[PDB]
Amino acid sequence: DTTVRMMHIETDPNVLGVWEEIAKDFEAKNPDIKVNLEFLENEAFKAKLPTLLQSQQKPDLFYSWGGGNFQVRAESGLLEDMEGYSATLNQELSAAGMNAFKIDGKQYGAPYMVSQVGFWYNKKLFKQAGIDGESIQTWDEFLTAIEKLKAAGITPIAVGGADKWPMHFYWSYLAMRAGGQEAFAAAMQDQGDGFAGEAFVRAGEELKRLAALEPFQPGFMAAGYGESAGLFGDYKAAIHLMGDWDYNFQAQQAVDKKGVVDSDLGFMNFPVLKGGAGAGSDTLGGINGFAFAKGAKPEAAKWLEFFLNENSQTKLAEIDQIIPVAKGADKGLKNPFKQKISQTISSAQWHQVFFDQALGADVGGVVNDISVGIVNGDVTPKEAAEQVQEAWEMR
Ligand SMILES: O[C@@H]1[C@@H](O)[C@H](O[C@@H]2[C@@H](O)[C@H](O[C@@H]3[C@@H](O)[C@H](O)OC[C@H]3O)OC[C@H]2O)OC[C@H]1O
Repeated sequence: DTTVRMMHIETDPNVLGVWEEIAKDFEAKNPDIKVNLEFLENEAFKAKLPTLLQSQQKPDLFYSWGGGNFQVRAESGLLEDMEGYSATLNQELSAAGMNAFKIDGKQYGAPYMVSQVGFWYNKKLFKQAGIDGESIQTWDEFLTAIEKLKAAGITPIAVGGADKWPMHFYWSYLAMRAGGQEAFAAAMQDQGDGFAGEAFVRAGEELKRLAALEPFQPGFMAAGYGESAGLFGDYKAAIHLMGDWDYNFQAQQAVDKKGVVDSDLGFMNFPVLKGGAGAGSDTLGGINGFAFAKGAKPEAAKWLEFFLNENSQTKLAEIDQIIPVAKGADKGLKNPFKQKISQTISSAQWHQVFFDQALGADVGGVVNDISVGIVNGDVTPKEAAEQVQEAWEMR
């Protein structure tokens, strides 16, 4: 007998019940392979992973956003090439998802889900304030909605400021809308002014403009994602900029365990910006998966083949958690919120990975720091953009 160890960040009880049913089924079909799921909370996982990967405590598999840390971990010899065990994975999963985890002919991981960040909103609170959420197409319209919400005495936005990344979604999206894919491409290459360019300065300027409306909950800087999601679920804030995993999370974090119910819930894409080079269809999100740590056993790929299979992924789409990567599992996307989000992801010409993840722990950490820093007045838009660029050039 051998044990496959998979480290993950999932907290949802319905997701874990599905994962455990899949593991139980796999263990019956593979009597010599056991599966151990190892939970570590998102923030703790990101901070502790570097130590874990250099140690004897490392698992076979661990959750991954791809992006910058994945590239450096692969180059540093911290991952295991499973190309010789990837045939079924390649047959059952999206080609793009598989390619996100492949480098230099080496398959270092496999995809689990794709996601979109957008504005979840409360239709009940919007109606109270006089706002038609389906009519918010522009950033100026969004800001007008913020003012209306404030006028009605409703906290406009819930944000998990303590964790930083929930605020970075604003800076990132504004940069995307101002500059388009081309400004971002130049910035990654450090061409011209790079990340210190006009679109990134504009992003901070517009973030500062939002912040000046005081749209967040009191104490937002001490709030993590869980608190922010709870506030939205408890009808105490009208808007939550977040990935699509929030649907189930806001319900779990609500005191009533239901949150904003479907009749009261809306979702909108990030709006467009006047004079911007970006399109409203461009999406921020990503392709998340599981990476193989150096030393991973072949049985880990056998587990992954089954865990990421069509039937498995169909269940996870049916419980409204993920937009799947397994071929055919999109049949599980019956919920209209998730069905629409899946079409946006598919139609997106630019599908950008979360900036913090695209840039790696250091430079992404700077983006996270400057997002809350702009809001708090620590740095100006210009200083913020310059910091990102300088850290990126050194990387
Ligand atoms: O760097 C962030 C990255 O941390 C973020 O990761 C999300 C993750 O938050 C989400 O998990 C939720 C848990 O945090 C929570 O404790 O329980 C509910 C979970 O849904 O899973 C999706 C990941 O992508 O993504 C955005 C990056 O900028």
